[PDB]
Amino acid sequence: PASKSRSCGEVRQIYGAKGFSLSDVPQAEISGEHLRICPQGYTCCTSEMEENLANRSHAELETALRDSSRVLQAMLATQLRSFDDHFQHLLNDSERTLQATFPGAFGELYTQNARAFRDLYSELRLYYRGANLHLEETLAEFWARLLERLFKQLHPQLLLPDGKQAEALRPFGEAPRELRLRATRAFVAARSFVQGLGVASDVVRKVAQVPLGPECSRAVMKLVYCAHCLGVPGARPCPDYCRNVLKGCLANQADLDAEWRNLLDSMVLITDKFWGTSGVESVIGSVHTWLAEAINALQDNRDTLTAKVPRERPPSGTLEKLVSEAKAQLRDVQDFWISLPGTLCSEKMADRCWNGMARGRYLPEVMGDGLANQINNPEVEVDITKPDMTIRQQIMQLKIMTNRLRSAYNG
Ligand SMILES: *[C@@H]1O[C@H](CO)[C@@H](O)[C@H](O)[C@H]1NC(C)=O
Ligand SMILES: [Ca+2]
Ligand SMILES: [Ca+2]
Repeated sequence: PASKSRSCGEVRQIYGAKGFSLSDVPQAEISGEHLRICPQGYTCCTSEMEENLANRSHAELETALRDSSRVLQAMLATQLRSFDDHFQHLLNDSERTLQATFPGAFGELYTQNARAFRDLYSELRLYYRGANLHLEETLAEFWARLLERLFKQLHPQLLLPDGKQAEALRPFGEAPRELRLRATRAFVAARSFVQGLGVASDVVRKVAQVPLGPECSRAVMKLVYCAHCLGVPGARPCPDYCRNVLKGCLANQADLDAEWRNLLDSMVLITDKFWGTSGVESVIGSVHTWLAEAINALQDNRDTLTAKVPRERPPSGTLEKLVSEAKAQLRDVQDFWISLPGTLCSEKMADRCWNGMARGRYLPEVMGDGLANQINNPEVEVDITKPDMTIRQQIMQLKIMTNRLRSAYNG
């Protein structure tokens, strides 16, 4: 009802098509005494209308927010499933390849020590799943016992009761060391990465449940439907206006920025540790190759030991493609918590525009990101001394996981 008409027709139709009584709409433009939210002036909105539209806009913002969150959560979840499943498959496939090829290559050497290898793979598996062990001692034990058994089997003629320190003549060659280093780096790398994906996923899932405040509700009502109430339903909110409003509403969520970026940075970094620097494939799916090399070494050092007294890394593999895609997706969503207002405004709510008093230009500067930066926010009045607890706990989770990944990166 501008341009020389006070008829509330369009406000009536819009308010009605939104599932509210058409009877509640005043026939013509009335006095605005009653308005709790919209600036007091001549309006087509009654109390019931204002409240209803407030509820509507609030619910709409909620829907948008949880939709975006749902997208992000879906992405992280699919990433998690993909990487976990692929690491497990690499290990399992290594084991199957060993079981299938070793009897031909080594015969009784392998077949009478199969449980040793199976046990080693089970230990590696437990180690990946997070059970608290480490490979140095486990592999050391493995190689000790394996050397014992293999030496016994090589020499049925001599009965050998017990303490063979002839080792570190390196009967198995360099393979035990290579396996030690590579497995130590790669498996904790993989585990920490997967753990990081899990943590990010849980953080998003939990943050999504943080409710919008009353201040935010009123500011959003003012942002969206106060244009309708003040006689300009065709008017749409100014981008910077919308952005200040949402920055006011989503300050707590925006406080996750620093630690989210830290976590995602360390997660991008840790993927490098999946491989070595020598142009060799990942040990996570090629343990059997090093085992086989160790056994070959032992065989061709059988005489010498007796003393009584790794295929090149493919240009592209599954893991590498997965890592590229993952790094793309993670670099893409590192800005999430502060990009929320911009994207939510750009997509849905937001060239002469509604500044919240009237149609026109919106002067005020866009606020910075984060709770503290909203102390002066003109559109939303936010108390900065009252942070949300859920957000804080999630930030702690991000801190912890990040530390885990930095340590994992170092070792
Ligand atoms: C790897 O093998 C274990 C042991 O049977 C199994 O539980 C797990 O589902 C397998 N993972 C795969 C096939 O991705
Ligand atoms: Ca982005
Ligand atoms: Ca203030």
